[PDB]
Amino acid sequence: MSLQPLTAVNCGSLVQPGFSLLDLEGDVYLFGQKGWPKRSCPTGIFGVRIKKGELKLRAISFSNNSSYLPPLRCPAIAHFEAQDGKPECYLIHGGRTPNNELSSSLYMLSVDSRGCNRKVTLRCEEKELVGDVPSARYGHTLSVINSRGKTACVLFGGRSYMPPTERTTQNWNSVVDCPPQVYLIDLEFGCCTAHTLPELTDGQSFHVALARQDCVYFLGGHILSSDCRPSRLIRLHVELLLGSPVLTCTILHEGLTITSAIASPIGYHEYIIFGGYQSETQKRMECTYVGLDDVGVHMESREPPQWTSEISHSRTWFGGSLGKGTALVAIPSEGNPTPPEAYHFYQVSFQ
DNA sequence: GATCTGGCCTGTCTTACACAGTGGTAGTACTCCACTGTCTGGCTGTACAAAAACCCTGCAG
Ligand SMILES: [Ca+2]
Repeated sequence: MSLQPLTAVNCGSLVQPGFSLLDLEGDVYLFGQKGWPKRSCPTGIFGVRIKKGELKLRAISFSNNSSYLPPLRCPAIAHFEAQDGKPECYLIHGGRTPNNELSSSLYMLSVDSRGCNRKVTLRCEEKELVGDVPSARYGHTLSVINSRGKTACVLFGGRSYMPPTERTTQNWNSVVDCPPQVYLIDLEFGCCTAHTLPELTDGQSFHVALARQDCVYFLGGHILSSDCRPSRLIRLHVELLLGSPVLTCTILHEGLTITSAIASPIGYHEYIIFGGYQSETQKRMECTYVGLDDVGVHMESREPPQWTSEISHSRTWFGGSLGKGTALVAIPSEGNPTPPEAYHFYQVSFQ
């Protein structure tokens, strides 16, 4: 629980406030970049390295038989555990296009090989969605669950632009909470199913969810319709029966008022929720620790690593999970004139 | 310790971005001075005729 100011040696204008961090098979891969893929790296995905505070960003590449992806803005992420038939998978859907727009498409990502010089080759595959597909949305959450004993995907949350009939020029950029009906997805086949929940009467965004032993727990839960940040955690439990995937839900009395959190898994289930915003302008300073058992969530705090007055006074911030007690956060920087490297970086560590 | 190779640096070539706006100066194409004498067409006192659109009336249905 201590921070360290970094400096990106170069390439300090390709990161945008919304983006994703995926640690898979060693190195960390950043997804989502300001502007369309520059011809430096038509991949649109960067390898990251942290050497003596220096932030180094390398170019990556996919296969020939791989699909090429638009750099989604703030998609949903799922770390599908390494198993048959294809270990290990990263399921993404569906973010916002840098050409400002949504894609209800769903991508599956894996690693291919190495090096031959420690270089990393990747592979992307779209999936047609037999559904009952959820329309395009963003800020939602996708998760993986393993129920008796097969693997399925749970999709819930997020908002979207106006319904297409109500798409109004002067209400175009506005966005309303997508209706609260969860979606169950088999990775194969891409048969998507919709399901209703009589207790989840409202959509929500940016609520970091967690999955464990085919049981899902939603923390956070900021909502537009009521301007509320209901701390109350939401648990649900699914049993994958053929062909009725039975589903149940339940309210928890207490969770936490977190919005767009950064989740670092340190142990197999020792998680720390790092930061976000506790109120509409009041960012969350403190850290929080959650132990995740079949008993459930178990809550505690840690010491908040002292934020230098720069970040502690900065209006907004964000970051991602470098993983394993380590995470990255960024600060919108000022200047006269702008450097224009307007983002400082704090590498934060647990223990 | 020899070898190799992706990734990085230098140098390269290409597409953008401020330079308007303000005053003094000059050539130059377009317009009233005075002097003129003349003509048309509005003005004016009533009386005379000609159109116009209705309102009554009368015959007709
Ligand atoms: Ca210009």
